[PDB]
Amino acid sequence: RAGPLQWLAEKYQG
Ligand SMILES: *CCCCC*
Repeated sequence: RAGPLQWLAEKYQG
């Protein structure tokens, strides 16, 4: 995970 943020953004929008 070269940027632990994208997955959180997806998670929030879900
Ligand atoms: C990075 C994913 C953002 C989707 C709303």
